Amino acid sequence: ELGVQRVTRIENLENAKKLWDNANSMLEKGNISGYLKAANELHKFMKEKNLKEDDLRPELSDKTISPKGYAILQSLWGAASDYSRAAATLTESTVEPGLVSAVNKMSAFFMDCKLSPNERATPDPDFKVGKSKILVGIMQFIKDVADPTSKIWMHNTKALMNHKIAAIQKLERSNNVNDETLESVLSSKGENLSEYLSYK
Amino acid sequence: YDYLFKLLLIGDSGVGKSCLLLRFADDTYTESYISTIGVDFKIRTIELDGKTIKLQIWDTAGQERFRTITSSYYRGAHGIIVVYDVTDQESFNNVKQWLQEIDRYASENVNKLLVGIKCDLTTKKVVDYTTAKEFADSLGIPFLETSAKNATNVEQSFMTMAAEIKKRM
Repeated sequence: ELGVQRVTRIENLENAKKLWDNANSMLEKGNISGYLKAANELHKFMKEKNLKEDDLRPELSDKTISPKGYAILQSLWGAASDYSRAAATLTESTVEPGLVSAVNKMSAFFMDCKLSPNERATPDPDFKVGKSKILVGIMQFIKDVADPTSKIWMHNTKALMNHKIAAIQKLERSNNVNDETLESVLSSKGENLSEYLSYK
Repeated sequence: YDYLFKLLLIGDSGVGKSCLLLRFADDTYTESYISTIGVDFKIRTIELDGKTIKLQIWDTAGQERFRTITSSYYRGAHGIIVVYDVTDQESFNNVKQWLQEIDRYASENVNKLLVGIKCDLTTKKVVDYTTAKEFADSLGIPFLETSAKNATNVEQSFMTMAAEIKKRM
């Protein structure tokens, strides 16, 4: 390594550590939207700077993900896993499962930066976040990062996210949230809607 | 398709899931965000008895972190494939615990398969066939022991599972 390469690598590792800390802070606050955004910023920076999880892990030795943080990560994992599968239907099984799975993989990356292979999370088993809240967080993030020209079946992706967010919020408003009513939203491609959704 | 069958691939990092995933294709759909991160599933289409079947298999990202066996492990899949590394005793011990629980909590009609694999040919075997077979038999679950040297039986197991799932619906 030339001196410039060493200095550059160290600077980049230090900045990547700061971005990891920001994501961990959002997680600690229970800020689902903020965490997903910060996890994406971490991933983008590491890709840009040619840094891998193994490079950053030693820099995170004095950092910890809390039991609360792990419970939130587990809730996001379970919800994204369930949603990616629910969104794979005979109508379409590529775009919506792909977007949801990418979100899950992005969160997994945040953990891989801190944890060695097969090291277990230590979630607080008593810390619950509502699945409906987690799902809306995922959908809001997908809305933000989906291409404006992206479509799920015949509907604009961003617009279908807004539609599903509203559907989940209507379930919450009527005290009608359960795995079945949530699944109906997750698996829907809006095939019964009177108009094809557009964003703008 | 006439059918879409959802398969869950359960296993730790470095046990040989990558070998089993060689029987599937990458989905060709991408858009900017997916291109940056990638996905955790693969796909394969087969024609069986005049019908087109899409198999979609999830090697769920982050699963190794969360080995409390919650509903994500035992709901929303037609088939569940649990894999250990024949060269790693702890990998087998872990899988015994997970599979016991998955079998307990999953609907009886969900197709299950235990796979012991040697995915790295430079490695040394540890877990006896008989030991793993005895465990699978104790749960009434099919068992496949396989080596990366020959994936014929892996391919066979997936084709059998597809036909079994099709029949049950």
